[PDB]
Amino acid sequence: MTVAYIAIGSNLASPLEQVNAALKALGDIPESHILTVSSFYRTPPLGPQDQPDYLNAAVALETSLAPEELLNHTQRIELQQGRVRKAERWGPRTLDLDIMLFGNEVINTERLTVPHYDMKNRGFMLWPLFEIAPELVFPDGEMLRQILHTRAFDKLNKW
Ligand SMILES: Nc1ncnc2c1ncn2[C@@H]1O[C@H](COP(=O)(O)CP(=O)(O)OP(=O)(O)O)[C@@H](O)[C@H]1O
Ligand SMILES: N#Cc1ccc(CSc2nc3c(=O)[nH]c(N)nc3[nH]2)c(F)c1
Ligand SMILES: [Ca+2]
Ligand SMILES: [Ca+2]
Ligand SMILES: [Ca+2]
Ligand SMILES: [Ca+2]
Ligand SMILES: [Cl-]
Ligand SMILES: [Cl-]
Repeated sequence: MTVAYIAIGSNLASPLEQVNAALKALGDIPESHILTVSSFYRTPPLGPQDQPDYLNAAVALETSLAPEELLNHTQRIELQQGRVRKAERWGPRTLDLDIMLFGNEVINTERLTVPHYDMKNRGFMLWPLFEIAPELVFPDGEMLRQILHTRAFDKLNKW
């Protein structure tokens, strides 16, 4: 088994409902168990700002799936919760499940890049992660606590 850390976002179609439904679906992933769920945070949108605020959260998922098999399931869950691809870059969505980390693994396949390429720059990923995994060390040895101590991130508010 490995512990994967999954970021959750939603800003459409009742985010609290979407995220609660997603937690139920994440539990139903085979070869996998949720270990820890963060608080839910209400975050202003980064990138395009002409969209509703996000509900962001993080989950620790123990799994024996292959990394791309986990991606298969997270993509399925997003699609089954009505995620629709629009042309605009970084538009709003009913559900977004980003695989932040997959153990200590560095993965670079056609479909999957882990660690998530920008997570170390995103408070809405790092703060819920720290809530559930304060002792976390990245594959490159960087400590989560040190990033959050040293770098300026805006304070997050709970949902
Ligand atoms: N760590 C990861 N977690 C989830 N999907 C990933 C991934 N690494 C690569 N992908 C790929 O990312 C593709 C595009 O996903 P999108 O959800 O449209 C990007 P986004 O989440 O809106 O932006 P972001 O990656 O800047 O957070 C997926 O189809 C998937 O194949
Ligand atoms: N500068 C910036 C910047 C640009 C694009 C993205 C990726 S699109 C996106 N996803 C979320 C989310 O989950 N939460 C919140 N708050 N804002 C979001 N924006 C980004 F993150 C930051
Ligand atoms: Ca827009
Ligand atoms: Ca994302
Ligand atoms: Ca995504
Ligand atoms: Ca190739
Ligand atoms: Cl959507
Ligand atoms: Cl890393």
